[PDB]
Formats: sequence, C-alpha cells, structure tokens
Amino acid sequence: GIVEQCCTSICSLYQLENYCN
Amino acid sequence: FVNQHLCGSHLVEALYLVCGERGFFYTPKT
Repeated sequence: GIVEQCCTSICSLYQLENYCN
Repeated sequence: FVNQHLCGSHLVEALYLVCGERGFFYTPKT
C-alpha cells in the first residue's frame, strides 16, 4: 500500500484515488 | 493537494467512494 494520511506529506485526494484506480 | 482540515473523516469517506471497497488498506487493527 501507500502513505499520506491526515496531511502529513501532500494531503491529496488524487493520491487517495491511487488506492483502486 | 488541497488546503482544508482533512484528517481521517474525509480521507475515509473519499477513499471508500473511489475504491468501492475493493482490496485497499486502512482497517485499524488494534
């Protein structure tokens, strides 16, 4: 899996897309 | 990248709205 959470690195939503797409 | 107060509530509702509950991670095992 990948990292990012709460707004620790680049608080992105496009990054949350990486989860399935 | 946004400038809001996104600390879990929204990263959860958002990741789940995009995945459709297909093989992703963040299932707090305590």
